[PDB]
Amino acid sequence: SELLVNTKSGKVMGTRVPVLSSHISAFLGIPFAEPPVGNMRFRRPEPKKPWSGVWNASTYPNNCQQYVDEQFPGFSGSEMWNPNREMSEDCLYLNIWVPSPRPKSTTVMVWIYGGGFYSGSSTLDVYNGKYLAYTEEVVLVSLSYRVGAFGFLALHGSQEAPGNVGLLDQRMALQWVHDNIQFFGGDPKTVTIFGESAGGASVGMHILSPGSRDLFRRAILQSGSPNCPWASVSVAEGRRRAVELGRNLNCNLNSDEELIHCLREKKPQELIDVEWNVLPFDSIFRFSFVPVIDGEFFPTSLESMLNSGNFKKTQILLGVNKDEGSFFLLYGAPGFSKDSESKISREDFMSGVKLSVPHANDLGLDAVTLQYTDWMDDNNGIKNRDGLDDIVGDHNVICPLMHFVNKYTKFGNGTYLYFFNHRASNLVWPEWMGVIHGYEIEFVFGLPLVKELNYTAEEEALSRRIMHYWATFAKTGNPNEPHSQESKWPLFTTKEQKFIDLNTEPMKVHQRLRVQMCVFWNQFLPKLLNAT
Amino acid sequence: SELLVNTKSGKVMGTRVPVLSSHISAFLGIPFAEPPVGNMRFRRPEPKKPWSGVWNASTYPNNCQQYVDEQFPGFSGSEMWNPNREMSEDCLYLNIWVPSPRPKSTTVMVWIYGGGFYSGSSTLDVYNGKYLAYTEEVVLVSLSYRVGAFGFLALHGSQEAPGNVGLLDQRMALQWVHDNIQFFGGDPKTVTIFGESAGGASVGMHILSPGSRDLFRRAILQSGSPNCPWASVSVAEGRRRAVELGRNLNCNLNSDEELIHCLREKKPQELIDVEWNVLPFDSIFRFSFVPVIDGEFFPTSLESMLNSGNFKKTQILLGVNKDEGSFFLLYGAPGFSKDSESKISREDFMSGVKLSVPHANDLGLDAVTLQYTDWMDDNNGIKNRDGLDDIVGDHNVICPLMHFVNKYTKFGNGTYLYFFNHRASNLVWPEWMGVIHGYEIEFVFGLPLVKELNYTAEEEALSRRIMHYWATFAKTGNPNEPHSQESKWPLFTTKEQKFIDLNTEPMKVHQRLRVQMCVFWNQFLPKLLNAT
Ligand SMILES: ONCc1nc(CCCCNc2c3c(nc4ccc(Cl)cc24)CCCC3)ccc1O
Ligand SMILES: ONCc1nc(CCCCNc2c3c(nc4ccc(Cl)cc24)CCCC3)ccc1O
Ligand SMILES: *[C@@H]1O[C@H](CO)[C@@H](O)[C@H](O)[C@H]1NC(C)=O
Ligand SMILES: *[C@@H]1O[C@H](CO)[C@@H](O)[C@H](O)[C@H]1NC(C)=O
Ligand SMILES: *[C@@H]1O[C@H](CO)[C@@H](O)[C@H](O)[C@H]1NC(C)=O
Ligand SMILES: *[C@@H]1O[C@H](CO)[C@@H](O)[C@H](O)[C@H]1NC(C)=O
Ligand SMILES: [Cl-]
Repeated sequence: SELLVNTKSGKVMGTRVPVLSSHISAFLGIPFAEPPVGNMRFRRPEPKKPWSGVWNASTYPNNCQQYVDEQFPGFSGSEMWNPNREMSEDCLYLNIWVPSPRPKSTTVMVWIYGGGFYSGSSTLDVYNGKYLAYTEEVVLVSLSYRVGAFGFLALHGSQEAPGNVGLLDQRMALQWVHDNIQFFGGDPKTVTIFGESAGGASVGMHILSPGSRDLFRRAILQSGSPNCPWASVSVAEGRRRAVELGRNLNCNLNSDEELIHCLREKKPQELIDVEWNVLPFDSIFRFSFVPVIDGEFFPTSLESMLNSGNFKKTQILLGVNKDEGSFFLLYGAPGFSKDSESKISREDFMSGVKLSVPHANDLGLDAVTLQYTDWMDDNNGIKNRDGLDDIVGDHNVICPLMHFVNKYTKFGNGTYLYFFNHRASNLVWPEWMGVIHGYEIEFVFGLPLVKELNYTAEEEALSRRIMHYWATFAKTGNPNEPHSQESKWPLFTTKEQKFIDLNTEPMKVHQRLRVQMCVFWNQFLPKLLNAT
Repeated sequence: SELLVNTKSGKVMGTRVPVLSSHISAFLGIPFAEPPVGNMRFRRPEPKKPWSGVWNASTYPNNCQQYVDEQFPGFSGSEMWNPNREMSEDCLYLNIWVPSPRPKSTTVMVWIYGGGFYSGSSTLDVYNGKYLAYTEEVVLVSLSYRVGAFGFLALHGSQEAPGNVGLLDQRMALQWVHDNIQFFGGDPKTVTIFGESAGGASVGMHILSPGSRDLFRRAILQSGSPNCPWASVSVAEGRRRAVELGRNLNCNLNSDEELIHCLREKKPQELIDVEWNVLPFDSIFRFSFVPVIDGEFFPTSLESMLNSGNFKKTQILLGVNKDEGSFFLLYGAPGFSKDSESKISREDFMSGVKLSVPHANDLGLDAVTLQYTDWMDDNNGIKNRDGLDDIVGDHNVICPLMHFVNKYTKFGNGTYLYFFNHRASNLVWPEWMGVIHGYEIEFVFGLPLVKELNYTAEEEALSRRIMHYWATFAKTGNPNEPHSQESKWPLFTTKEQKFIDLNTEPMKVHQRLRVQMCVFWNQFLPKLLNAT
């Protein structure tokens, strides 16, 4: 049949889901690794052993064990990113949408969720892939990987807890796509991985990792990049939090073997319930267990691999939102509220600044501070709040990404930069928060295109042509069509550094995104902190 | 007789000079100290021994031995600043302009010329006092003092050459006014010292120095401050420069007594011809022999005195011109030409900042560089040259002065702060230089009132109300005439820190003069340089 597909590990039976006026096929909850439980917690995935009979793949799988944001109970804006199914350690499954009728050898887009490496689900309504697969005639996969200590606890040296097993999870799913997408009419040669935030850092790290480079063709990165300050740790600091996690749970601490055996007997939510107590600073936009630079998944430092060009050469498409930081100030920084305008007394501004650059010394704090205040109007509660919003956005996403897009372009074969800044009309958060981190994703996944979600006609259009940009990029490596009258989105080149606005107005090209603050962030303050 | 006056040191006979279709009496080249010649070179002045007979005081006196600028031979724009009389170590003479008829007891303003403490004459055309004494009915005095090595060679411990003796020439002239001004109808209880650049710095340092506090009433400072980075040095630097001068002339360098011996046998121009070989770095806006923070004239460091309030509490009148640095880049930094727009390429721009901040470590260099660079336009010749202008303007005048005006206002009895930014219509220099360092002086001294000098009628008005500001402040301690119709120059207060624009247009009030750059130059960069 059409809804029956026979992979190299077993048969699976999908379901005919409707999407706008029509229907397509979906195969949800497909196993791709052996469940990682018991003795297998903190270890590299093992490929799912083959099954007999037909795997019922008609409902979403479980979500992985993860922290559950309860700051705003009932609030859709925060609830929409929480797990929506049961949470098991048995969670390494993927989902495929196939256009109906099944095409032969078509482009494949693998989605990779983010969530700071501490949270995120393959099964959220925002990652519902039926719209984009259908409208742009692509095969859409969305994978899953372990998060928090489950995915990234790291005792380098031990093979029982090496670290980066979450990235190894998503490489196994990619290797599953490589061997089975052809049985869904996916072309294993036209595979595009794409991810947001942690998921975008992840995309970046596969571009860098020699063990992952052959499992895909191209890459999209949204508001995330492999070199972000929150996105990695040294083995030493990785070890330290691993060890202190043992200390919170009154574990034996002499050797990794004893430590891990102690940590493997704890119920999963005992781990989640102390996961934040291992961070070295009072901070915003930092997460406890993240990828390690161990030397195996990452040959050397990310900077050196960028400099030597020791990475995958292909075309990348990538960009950032306008207000990356507003979400993280609302959760961790004083003076900000969901229900107020959040003007910020200057005293809170300093508290906010020291939170945003936890690692800086005093002199660097002053540099960050002088760099972002209007000294004709320092007690202006708005300019301070926008002040902080730009600090955490520029520090944690934008300037890290731009450093990556300049480094990569010296060696890549194509680069398209975007700047998404569309305040949705139906959005739930207050206006001060602007274009929220993560809220480009609705347009990528075509959610403006169903009329029951009450979007304006414009955001629909903008969603349809972002999907086309993404899809066309995934097919041809160029988001523009060759006929297509208007309006070509220019290559990003080392000398001219062009990019485009994603929003409801006619597209405009710009040069040097945030060059001024990014010189501060990528060259100067690094220099200040090294020498002081 | 009106032109014959009996002072405490002897009888003086003056001259009846015409002025603007009237006349007044001037007393020129009046001695106030013993000539500091032979064994008196480098030593503290001694009060002029009383003479017999009548001193023919109708001609200007000699100028001090000083460097002479030959960069543009014949060009009035620079020869305006060079000595216009013969030069001699016998140069310590003041000049008096008395209204006619003689006042009974009227205000006295004492001009203190600048010239980087290396140059300057009381007898320049632009310091002709007849116009302002005539127009605002004040007793105008114009003093002199040794400059460069003659005025500030500094070997602490040695009382044959202590340092600061150029400033002591000033104070001896100041006490001469104290004791004798009453005989010209001046009031020693209403004396206003005022000077420009090196002069303004000096005016500044008499309000610090205890031996000076009681020799005047008020203080006007123009484009100069005691705390200027070029305005002083330590004993250690002052001695090493004294010693390096001896090295440049084959002097005996074992003791000071032999050192100073050797130096007083050298002919004055032999000191001038090597003067500059002694600076520590290839720089701009720095000068060889300047005041020393010795512990006698200056009891402690300038900052401690500013913080502790250890200075004289009075009313000050001070301010700056719009483009203090343009003159100094024309003479010292690559790519500036007098006959060009001096569009600055970027490689010359950073030669510029290095020359501009000679004491900066490299980390300080990038700090300065990124704060004056439009990184969407780094090869914009204009903005680079405009940029470099601001750097040396802000670093050497603007921001030091604002530091002083805020430090002082915490303790004085009235601050009035100005921003001169009128480009004189008949200016000989090219327009890229703007409101050049030193060219408010023509308006202070009323030259636009001379018709043959071809100033615009609007320039005449600005000169007239500038001298009134100056003169009205010199008597009342306040620029304005109370309960009069003209718009009113507001006090500078610690909280609102207001100031006004001097120019042909109706008066504007502004707030915080160049705070953002000044926060950099006054709080952050100094902090950056302490650390390693
Ligand atoms: O901001 N400080 C705290 C803070 N408490 C809460 C309260 C609810 C769960 C607490 N869980 C967390 C803890 C800490 N940091 C966290 C950062 C982001 C997030 Cl979502 C949870 C964190 C550091 C160590 C203590 C726990 C919510 C947000 C929040 O930020
Ligand atoms: O920077 N302007 C002018 C400038 N002229 C020259 C030569 C022309 C006049 C000589 N006298 C000078 C010397 C030195 N530095 C000076 C700085 C400012 C002034 Cl006025 C005169 C200076 C450095 C050591 C050598 C002599 C050389 C370098 C230079 O920079
Ligand atoms: C597949 O699983 C769904 C989920 O409960 C169930 O409703 C459906 O009947 C199952 N189909 C078969 C053929 O087992
Ligand atoms: C990509 O590579 C091909 C062949 O290696 C080359 O001709 C083309 O110019 C490259 N394009 C870019 C944008 O790097
Ligand atoms: C003073 O000097 C001037 C300048 O030469 C001269 O004209 C005048 O007659 C002199 N007066 C006396 C009394 O010597
Ligand atoms: C100056 O001092 C007097 C008393 O000494 C005081 O009444 C007055 O307010 C002060 N003026 C200023 C401008 O500080
Ligand atoms: Cl200009």
